[PDB]
Amino acid sequence: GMADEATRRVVSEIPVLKTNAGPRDRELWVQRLKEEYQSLIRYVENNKNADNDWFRLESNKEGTRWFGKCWYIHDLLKYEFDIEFDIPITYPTTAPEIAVPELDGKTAKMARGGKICLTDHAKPLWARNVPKFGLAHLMALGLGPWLAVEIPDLIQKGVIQHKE
Repeated sequence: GMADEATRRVVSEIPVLKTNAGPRDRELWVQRLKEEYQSLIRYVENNKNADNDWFRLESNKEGTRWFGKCWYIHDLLKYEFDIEFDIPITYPTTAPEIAVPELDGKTAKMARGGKICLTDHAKPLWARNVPKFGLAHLMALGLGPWLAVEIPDLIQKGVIQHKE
């Protein structure tokens, strides 16, 4: 009830994805990537209009490896972190693990390699929606909220610092 409204509020304007394909699925994967880029770019364009342009992502030729940056603003200071992840073979049933390698071991809510610990509520929400959610949804529902909890906590603990 409140959980559905919370999800719909956060992702309502992100194009939904269609194609149930992973990295090895040839022409279906090429179509999945079109959907992924279509969703990511609309998300960014929406983020710009809302003065919340908070990440850049790109893939390799095959779309098996993604990398870019996210930005978090705290008390008017902008923190930039490099991000990267591999697409699992069983994607998009299986959610990718976003790695922020520079924050590795600096918070408990994180596995080895700076793979962010994705909440017990977010994983089944992804599971129920398959294959409608893509990387745009993973950023909006996964990394977005994680940064809004961990970046402030890390700045306060003095373990993360500001660069020009």
